[PDB]
Parts: sequence; C-alpha cells; structure tokens
Amino acid sequence: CSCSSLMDKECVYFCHLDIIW
Amino acid sequence: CSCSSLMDKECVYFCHLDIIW
Repeated sequence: CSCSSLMDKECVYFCHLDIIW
Repeated sequence: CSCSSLMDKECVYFCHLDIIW
C-alpha cells in the first residue's frame, strides 16, 4: 500500500493487514 | 471492536485486525 503519513484518515482498512497484523 | 456500520470513516485500523486478517 502507499500510506497516509502515520496511519491517519487513510492508512488502515489497507495497511495493518498484510504488513503486520 | 464496535463498528461504524460497514467499515466507513471509523472501522478498520481497529476491526480487520483480529476478526479476520
């Protein structure tokens, strides 16, 4: 995923899925 | 977690973690 600088209004529903969970 | 009716502005950073991942 690309990220919204330190999780914010747009980073996980996406990211803390396959990186680490 | 409690949820924001079908994921929205508030349901995963939290939920698609320990339920299913």
